Amino acid sequence: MVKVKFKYKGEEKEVDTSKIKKVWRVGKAVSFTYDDNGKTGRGAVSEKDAPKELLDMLARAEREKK
DNA sequence: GCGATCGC
DNA sequence: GCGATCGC
Repeated sequence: MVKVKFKYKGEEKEVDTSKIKKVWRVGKAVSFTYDDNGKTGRGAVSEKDAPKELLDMLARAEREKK
């Protein structure tokens, strides 16, 4: 499958892109929210660390219209 | 500070 | 409403 590896307040997680909910660019980073077993988690990676799948999801988000 | 959110 | 949070 495709997991994104990231750090958040220490906890170095690696979430299934299928659990990613929203993705957006903040500066040169790719930020996102994800389903964290019911809660909404937050993560961000540098673009070089972002697997293509996440960048595909980002491009999809970037094409969204009103 | 940028986006966007959570968690308070 | 905003600090923390991520990368930078």
